[PDB]
Amino acid sequence: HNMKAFLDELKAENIKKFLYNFTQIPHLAGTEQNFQLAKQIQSQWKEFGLDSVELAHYDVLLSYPNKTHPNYISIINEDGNEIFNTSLFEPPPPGYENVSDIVPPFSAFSPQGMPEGDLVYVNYARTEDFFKLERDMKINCSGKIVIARYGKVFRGNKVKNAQLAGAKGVILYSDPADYFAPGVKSYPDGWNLPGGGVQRGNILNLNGAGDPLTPGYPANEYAYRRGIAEAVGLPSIPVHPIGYYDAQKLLEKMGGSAPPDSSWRGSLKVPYNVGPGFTGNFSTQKVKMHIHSTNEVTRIYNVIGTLRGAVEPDRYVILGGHRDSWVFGGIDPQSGAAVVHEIVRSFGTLKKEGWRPRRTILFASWDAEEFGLLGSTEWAEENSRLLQERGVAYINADSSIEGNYTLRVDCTPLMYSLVHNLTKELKSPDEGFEGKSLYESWTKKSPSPEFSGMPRISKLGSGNDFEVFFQRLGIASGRARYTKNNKFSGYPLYHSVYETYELVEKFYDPMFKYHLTVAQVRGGMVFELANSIVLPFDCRDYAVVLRKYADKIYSISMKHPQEMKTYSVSFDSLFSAVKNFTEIASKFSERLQDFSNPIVLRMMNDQLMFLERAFIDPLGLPDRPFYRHVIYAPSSHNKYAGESFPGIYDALFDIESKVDPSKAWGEVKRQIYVAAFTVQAAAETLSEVA
Amino acid sequence: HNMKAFLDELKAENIKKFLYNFTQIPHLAGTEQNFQLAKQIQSQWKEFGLDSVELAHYDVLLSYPNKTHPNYISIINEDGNEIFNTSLFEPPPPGYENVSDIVPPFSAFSPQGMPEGDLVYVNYARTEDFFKLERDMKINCSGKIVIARYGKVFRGNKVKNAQLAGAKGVILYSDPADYFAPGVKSYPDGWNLPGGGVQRGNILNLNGAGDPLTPGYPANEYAYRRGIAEAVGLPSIPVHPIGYYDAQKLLEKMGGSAPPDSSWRGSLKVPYNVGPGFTGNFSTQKVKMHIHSTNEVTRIYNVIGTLRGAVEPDRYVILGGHRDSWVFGGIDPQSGAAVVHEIVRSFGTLKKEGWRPRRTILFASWDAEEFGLLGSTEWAEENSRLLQERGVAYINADSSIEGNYTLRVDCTPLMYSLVHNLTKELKSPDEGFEGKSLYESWTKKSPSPEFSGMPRISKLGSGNDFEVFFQRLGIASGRARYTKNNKFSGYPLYHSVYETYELVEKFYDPMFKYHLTVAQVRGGMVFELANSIVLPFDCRDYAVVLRKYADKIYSISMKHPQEMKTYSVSFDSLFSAVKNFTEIASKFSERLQDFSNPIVLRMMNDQLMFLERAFIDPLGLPDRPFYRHVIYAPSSHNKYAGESFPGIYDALFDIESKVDPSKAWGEVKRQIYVAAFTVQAAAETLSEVA
Ligand SMILES: *[C@@H]1O[C@H](CO)[C@@H](O[C@@H]2O[C@H](CO)[C@@H](O[C@@H]3O[C@H](CO)[C@@H](O)[C@H](O[C@H]4O[C@H](CO)[C@@H](O)[C@H](O)[C@@H]4O)[C@@H]3O)[C@H](O)[C@H]2NC(C)=O)[C@H](O)[C@H]1NC(C)=O
Ligand SMILES: *[C@@H]1O[C@H](CO)[C@@H](O[C@@H]2O[C@H](CO)[C@@H](O[C@@H]3O[C@H](CO)[C@@H](O)[C@H](O[C@H]4O[C@H](CO)[C@@H](O)[C@H](O)[C@@H]4O)[C@@H]3O)[C@H](O)[C@H]2NC(C)=O)[C@H](O)[C@H]1NC(C)=O
Ligand SMILES: *[C@@H]1O[C@H](CO)[C@@H](O[C@@H]2O[C@H](CO)[C@@H](O)[C@H](O)[C@H]2NC(C)=O)[C@H](O)[C@H]1NC(C)=O
Ligand SMILES: *[C@@H]1O[C@H](CO)[C@@H](O[C@@H]2O[C@H](CO)[C@@H](O)[C@H](O)[C@H]2NC(C)=O)[C@H](O)[C@H]1NC(C)=O
Ligand SMILES: *[C@@H]1O[C@H](CO)[C@@H](O[C@@H]2O[C@H](CO)[C@@H](O)[C@H](O)[C@H]2NC(C)=O)[C@H](O)[C@H]1NC(C)=O
Ligand SMILES: *[C@@H]1O[C@H](CO)[C@@H](O[C@@H]2O[C@H](CO)[C@@H](O)[C@H](O)[C@H]2NC(C)=O)[C@H](O)[C@H]1NC(C)=O
Ligand SMILES: *[C@@H]1O[C@H](CO)[C@@H](O[C@@H]2O[C@H](CO)[C@@H](O)[C@H](O)[C@H]2NC(C)=O)[C@H](O)[C@H]1NC(C)=O
Ligand SMILES: *[C@@H]1O[C@H](CO)[C@@H](O[C@@H]2O[C@H](CO)[C@@H](O)[C@H](O)[C@H]2NC(C)=O)[C@H](O)[C@H]1NC(C)=O
Ligand SMILES: *[C@@H]1O[C@H](CO)[C@@H](O)[C@H](O)[C@H]1NC(C)=O
Ligand SMILES: *[C@@H]1O[C@H](CO)[C@@H](O)[C@H](O)[C@H]1NC(C)=O
Ligand SMILES: *[C@@H]1O[C@H](CO)[C@@H](O)[C@H](O)[C@H]1NC(C)=O
Ligand SMILES: *[C@@H]1O[C@H](CO)[C@@H](O)[C@H](O)[C@H]1NC(C)=O
Ligand SMILES: *[C@@H]1O[C@H](CO)[C@@H](O)[C@H](O)[C@H]1NC(C)=O
Ligand SMILES: *[C@@H]1O[C@H](CO)[C@@H](O)[C@H](O)[C@H]1NC(C)=O
Ligand SMILES: O=C(O)CC[C@H](CP(=O)(O)O)C(=O)O
Ligand SMILES: O=C(O)CC[C@H](CP(=O)(O)O)C(=O)O
Ligand SMILES: [Ca+2]
Ligand SMILES: [Ca+2]
Ligand SMILES: [Cl-]
Ligand SMILES: [Cl-]
Ligand SMILES: [Zn+2]
Ligand SMILES: [Zn+2]
Ligand SMILES: [Zn+2]
Ligand SMILES: [Zn+2]
Repeated sequence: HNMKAFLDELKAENIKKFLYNFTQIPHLAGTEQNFQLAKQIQSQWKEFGLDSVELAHYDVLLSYPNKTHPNYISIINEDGNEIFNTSLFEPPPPGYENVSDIVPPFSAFSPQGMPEGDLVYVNYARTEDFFKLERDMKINCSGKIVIARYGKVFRGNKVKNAQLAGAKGVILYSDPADYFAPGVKSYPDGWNLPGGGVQRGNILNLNGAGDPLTPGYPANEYAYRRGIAEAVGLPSIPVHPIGYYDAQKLLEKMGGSAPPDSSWRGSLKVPYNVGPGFTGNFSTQKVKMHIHSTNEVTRIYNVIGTLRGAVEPDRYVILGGHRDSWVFGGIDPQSGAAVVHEIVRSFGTLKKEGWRPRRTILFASWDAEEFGLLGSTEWAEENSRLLQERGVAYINADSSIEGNYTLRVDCTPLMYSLVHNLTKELKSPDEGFEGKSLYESWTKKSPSPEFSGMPRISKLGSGNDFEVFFQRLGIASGRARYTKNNKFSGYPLYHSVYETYELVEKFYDPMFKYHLTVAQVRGGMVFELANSIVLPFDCRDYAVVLRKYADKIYSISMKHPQEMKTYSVSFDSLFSAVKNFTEIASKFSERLQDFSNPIVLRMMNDQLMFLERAFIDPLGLPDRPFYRHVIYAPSSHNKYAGESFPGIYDALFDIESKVDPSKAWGEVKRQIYVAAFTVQAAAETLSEVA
Repeated sequence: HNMKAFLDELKAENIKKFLYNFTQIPHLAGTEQNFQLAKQIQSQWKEFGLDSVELAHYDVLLSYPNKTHPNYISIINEDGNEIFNTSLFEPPPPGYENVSDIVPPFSAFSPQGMPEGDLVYVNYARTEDFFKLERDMKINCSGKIVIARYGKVFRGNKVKNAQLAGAKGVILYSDPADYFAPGVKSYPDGWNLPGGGVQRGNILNLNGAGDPLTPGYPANEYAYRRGIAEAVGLPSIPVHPIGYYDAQKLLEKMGGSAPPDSSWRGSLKVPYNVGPGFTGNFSTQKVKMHIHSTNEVTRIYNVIGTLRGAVEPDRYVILGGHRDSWVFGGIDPQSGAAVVHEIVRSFGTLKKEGWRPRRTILFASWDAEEFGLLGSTEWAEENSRLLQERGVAYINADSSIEGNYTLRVDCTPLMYSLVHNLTKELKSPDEGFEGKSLYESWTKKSPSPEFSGMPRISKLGSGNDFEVFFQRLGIASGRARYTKNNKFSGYPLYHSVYETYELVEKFYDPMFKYHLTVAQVRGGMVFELANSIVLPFDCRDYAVVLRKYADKIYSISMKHPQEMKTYSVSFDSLFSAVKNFTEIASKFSERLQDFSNPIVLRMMNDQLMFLERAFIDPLGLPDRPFYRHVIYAPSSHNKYAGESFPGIYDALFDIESKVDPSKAWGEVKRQIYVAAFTVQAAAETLSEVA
């Protein structure tokens, strides 16, 4: 009963069976079908061997189209005739066409409205696209309808950016440049997005809050709710997504200025003129949106399974991923959920033979992840005192595949050594690496930009259920999946009705060998975290990255040498703290090596568990109280991306444009002090205790 | 080497020697004399046997009079002649008269100014005194100078109340009604306040922030400081304290309305007319203040001694009290500091014989307590991550005596059983209880209002160095001292130049037997907390008080039955949570009794240590982010008093006067939900862990 026993028990054939079982009907959050699947998983996890399996339910704000009053966009002529209408539904894939309850494309949490106006094209609607338009091209978006292509950043960041530019509506569309790979056919005959395909998705800006109505507290039976006008994160302008057939019709008539450069041109046979409005002949036509979706408080259900630890039952290692999908969820999330189900089955097989892990393992099937990480966040709000005093680590398990090229890992530096060591022990599933390790294929295909013979491991931001555990509570977190060779844009059929079981079985992973490889990485990590006598964290790896992040933020500031002189902006404290951390971590690692004494063992493992916790500031980041980690936060310009020393980064961002430089540079210095203090305080938790 | 060995080593004669040694010269915070005493204590604690003894220094905002431009108040006639001036210094006591560096009476952190105007007399300047004046007597304080007597509430609350009433200055004075006990002589021939005596003290409203310039972060070498205009807690109007000879001169000419009732009359031979202004003949005379004190960033020094634990060195039991005094500090704080010094000596004697406590004991001599708990708060800000994951308990040690009548204990319910059990083992020092226990004398002289044959134990608010540990960080805290038979007003010579060694030795405790009794209670508590195998906390005692506090807050709300019907205000969730807590605590106590297993032992002791921690809300109380405990906070009307369910209490306070009842009652319901949620979450930390 060791790790090898556990890993050998995992089977590709079982992952395939579960994936098929989870993807026959839609499992939209708050629907009866999704509740039924929750009850099924609860049942099976009990049969598989877990000690306890419970549903934790909450009542949260969700959003749905109006079934009898469809959302659509028109071009309207000078007499108010709607001369072109976008589609009311995606053409269903073969053999489905008669499935009911497929939600039509919509942007969850869009307000209602029927705005009409002239279009402006804003590329990906990134912060820098809006700077280009407004500062360089001197185009004003105020009172316009903006059209933006999906890709590059989280869609909620686009809508926030459009709102602050003064837009009165936003139309999001999938351009073939970003969602149609050359030389591959459209679904059902390949994995590309057809012109009628549309990406669903929420457009909230919650900044970690969870349910819009109950920030800070679980949305239980007696919860006090904010009124809709005070809810967190809701957009103030209507938003709707469309496919590229419809986009072509809206973009083909565009006039005004030419695109400022080629990085603004997608692959449609149109000019990609920025506008505002249509060319001379159509100058009197307008665009009109019709959005009628409603927000409603709805019950959601998480399944929480416990396997009690034999030695340290009050230390929790958590494996979690979501169960709700926009439609069938063939990749997102069921390729992850199927992997979690097979991991639970394997741990339960060991348990039935009398084994128990050293620490407690909790398994979670989260609900309403697609509506803003609601299920994981509410549960973590409810259980925050247990998690912050007992939580060892959180390993996420959303989509296992988004390509079939190589491994993609994002995690805390504390898990770098664990990931390197485990992947060296695992077989590569890749063509041309038979008999080689996963570490070898991964390092070859995704080399570290910094180091020779090491793979890339990225930072954690947000955009998945680890967010509350890592950014709010400071629990060491990690994720691993197979990916493509567009990092933040999604695979072509992302959030479309075409993301089905057949997509996966025919085009992504017919032998389920990439799924199996991901189950071995996720399950391998959980097993080591839950069973290793000393926690498998290496504090020296945090010291290395802290120096890199300090160099990088210093370099950004140093683009403004005159201001650093004028305002006496010194990074000396932060480098001093990083030096101290490096020195203390080196000595702690010696003791961890040099130290039969279980209280000594519980003391050193507590120092390792609470090291991530030490990077939490209880006052949070500026205007984002639920992002409390001082080293990492989700980028203010792109929730999906992690940013390092975020409080200093945001103080410096676009600082040359601030009207009161004294005040702006004062705030940079404040954030340097907070960062240096927190690094030093984290270092001190690794000193001898008395 | 048991508790009896420890307690028998403590000697009254040693406490007397230390008290004399600490009270020969003033030890004002930020002065050279106070730094010298810090170095002396550091030296002696090393000689006494501690493992390490360090100075932790910070640079914080302090306040001092201007030596060449004295503060005083005048009555000024219509030509601007100052016809009466208050005193520039207190007449020094016998044998001192030539001591230098006695700071004259002033209100620390008063702004500078020379306001002149008509006087209004506002009794104790409590919230209810201002309601009486403004609502019932229809007197307007706007643009007036207010005169208030000390007593009943913290002086900073008086100044806040005067500021919000629109006052342009505040004069505080000591009335013989509150500071002259009938039948006792004035100092030097008894313990009463003479007419030239004046009470110093700060008038800040920091709400737990610590140094006004660095809220949230330690005021270390690289700290970023707020500008004075954004500092926390500073009064916006001048303030000055005077004795009752001077007060009589200002009050004797008062006109306008008569006092509304006898509870507004002190013991001076004056009418106690409320004003505004003087009677007809003097109606053209005004009062003029002259305040010239300055705020300045100044270095302060805490001494921190460590006695490393033999079994659990990463669990900290902390005994702390302050060292800075306004003048000689014969009671406040040196009667406490002398007791701490003798406790350290006793623990060091055991240590030199080879003993070590089970857990780590930290001993602290805090600086700048008199200027707003600055030293303890800054240190706790620096070390917050260690304290919140390792802090077992904090026992405070300010003044050991404020009378000689009986024991006065304020603590968390988790320490009630510990205090009852220890005091039953200790000998009473009281006249007529020879051969009886301390428990017996204390229960007889201070009976519980609730229970038969039990002593009174009060709630913790603020006004001393335990505040950051308990209200911000949620570490179980307690305090114990001898007291009089005016609870919040101070003994007569409080903060005056007359509070000397001779005061104590002649009038309070000539045999040092009350000091010895307090050293046995404080030291006894530390010894049990640091040495008991199971932590000596009883969670069932928290369950009992929670029900009492729930009944009480319900009763306040029920004065408004029509509004509770209209707005559907239910306390059902809170009573349900209190019921659950009672049930879970009962079962946890059974397991703690029923459970050789040290990991099981470390698990249960962690549940006990983290139970106080579970009452912390990371979002804090409304507009008071550093008061985070949901069951207790310092009263918003009197920092010295604890308030239970403070978030609900403040939502209900004066609610009949709010202009938007819907909104006001909405906030009561929000606070009930937060309280019920936090009680339930604390209960869940005592459930089986997995
Ligand atoms: C990294 O770790 C090191 C410890 O290994 C730690 O060093 C500490 O640095 C502080 C700040 O530099 C030192 O503070 C000094 O302390 C002495 C007393 O020991 C004071 O006299 C000093 O104050 C004088 O000098 C200042 C600067 O010129 C003046 O501004 C001031 O008015 C005084 O004249 C000063 O406070 C401290 O002694 C060391 N501790 C050591 C060496 O053990 C460093 O701070 C750590 N880095 C971080 C970011 O925490
Ligand atoms: C004190 O401890 C007890 C547990 O011993 C705990 O009881 C829990 O109370 C909640 C709230 O009352 C119960 O929640 C119910 O759960 C069921 C499913 O189990 C739901 O069907 C219920 O919802 C229906 O009914 C509601 C009320 O009429 C409707 O508003 C709703 O729309 C649904 O129709 C409801 O959510 C929960 O089951 C129990 N758990 C038990 C008994 O084990 C209680 O909450 C604790 N107190 C506090 C303050 O936490
Ligand atoms: C997914 O698999 C589950 C579990 O095997 C299936 O649910 C079971 O269906 C059988 C036969 O209809 C019932 O007797 C059981 O009660 C169900 N078990 C449960 C819910 O635990 C389910 O039919 C499969 N779903 C699909 C779409 O194939
Ligand atoms: C776009 O859809 C709109 C709404 O369904 C169509 O306009 C409606 O047409 C019907 C039938 O002619 C009328 O009775 C409604 O009053 C119209 N409603 C409007 C203008 O809001 C429109 O015909 C469609 N356009 C195209 C090109 O198909
Ligand atoms: C990853 O594996 C390496 C190589 O085995 C581990 O480092 C060794 O650990 C042993 C056991 O303490 C030491 O005696 C060796 O000196 C280490 N070798 C080194 C550092 O080169 C490392 O601990 C593993 N990382 C984990 C488990 O997180
Ligand atoms: C308080 O007691 C201390 C310690 O006994 C005295 O300080 C010592 O004084 C002697 C003789 O002057 C010196 O040789 C030592 O170096 C001092 N020891 C220290 C500072 O640790 C101090 O004199 C006493 N103070 C008063 C006012 O009586
Ligand atoms: C109260 O004190 C003030 C200030 O010291 C006294 O007024 C000063 O008196 C001297 C000497 O006569 C003058 O030179 C100053 O110009 C006065 N300054 C003022 C009015 O601000 C005043 O005499 C004192 N009053 C009493 C009753 O002693
Ligand atoms: C205070 O003392 C009482 C009486 O000794 C302690 O309660 C007893 O504890 C023992 C040891 O577990 C039990 O077997 C008895 O049944 C308890 N007696 C009771 C509850 O009446 C109590 O634990 C002490 N409190 C402390 C140390 O916090
Ligand atoms: C959906 O369609 C129409 C819009 O007015 C009507 O049937 C109903 O009010 C709508 N339902 C809502 C608002 O949820
Ligand atoms: C953008 O246009 C709106 C239209 O009225 C106007 O209010 C706003 O000032 C304009 N901003 C700039 C910078 O041109
Ligand atoms: C899976 O791998 C093969 C090998 O390169 C490739 O042809 C296929 O397109 C890949 N699938 C996806 C969806 O990338
Ligand atoms: C103290 O007295 C006078 C007031 O102007 C002058 O000597 C000096 O400025 C003052 N010192 C201060 C402001 O600290
Ligand atoms: C109190 O007096 C001031 C004096 O101008 C005035 O501004 C204020 O409105 C008065 N308030 C009441 C309630 O009388
Ligand atoms: C100390 O105790 C005696 C006995 O009642 C009393 O006379 C004396 O006033 C007390 N001291 C104080 C300061 O209360
Ligand atoms: O709201 C979020 O933070 C992300 C939700 C969801 C994450 P997933 O698509 O499940 O990866 C999305 O990006 O639309
Ligand atoms: O600022 C405070 O919270 C209290 C300081 C001090 C407490 P102490 O007099 O030392 O009891 C006072 O009440 O003036
Ligand atoms: Ca919530
Ligand atoms: Ca501070
Ligand atoms: Cl993932
Ligand atoms: Cl005290
Ligand atoms: Zn997902
Ligand atoms: Zn998704
Ligand atoms: Zn004191
Ligand atoms: Zn004091």
